[PDB]
Amino acid sequence: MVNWAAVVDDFYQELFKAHPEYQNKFGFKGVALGSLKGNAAYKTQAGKTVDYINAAIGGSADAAGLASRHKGRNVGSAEFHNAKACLAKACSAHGAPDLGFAIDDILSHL
Ligand code: HEM
Repeated sequence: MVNWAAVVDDFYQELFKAHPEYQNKFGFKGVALGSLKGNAAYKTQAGKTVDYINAAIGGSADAAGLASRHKGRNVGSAEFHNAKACLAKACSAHGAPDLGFAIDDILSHL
């Protein structure tokens, strides 16, 4: 199966490399990027992001709900447009399908 866990790991590396300040909103704030896999808060978050991708692909994803929850953290359209770029890089690096369509679904509610 597509190794979405590996894609998500690469996604967060790209996201926080380009926008380190985004990391301050998570429970793993301040942790060196190269050590995230050893951080408990990160393990949980990465698992949820993987779950969301599989839900988007599987058809059960609540894009409206995820958008609203991100708005609830002052994360909106600009951040998700930036995320689209990082996730595209991460997917391509693993020979996985691009997930732009899934991000666009979220963006449609932002
Ligand atoms: C591909 C883009 C993204 C996906 C698929 C995604 C997915 C998710 C998911 C599934 C959750 C858990 C929601 C829940 O528990 O109900 C979450 C939480 C969160 N997301 Fe994202 N996200 C994305 C982009 C971003 C970006 C760019 C930021 C920038 C700050 C961000 C900030 C957060 C924060 C702060 C939380 C809450 C974490 C916590 O509870 O400690 N997300 N995201």
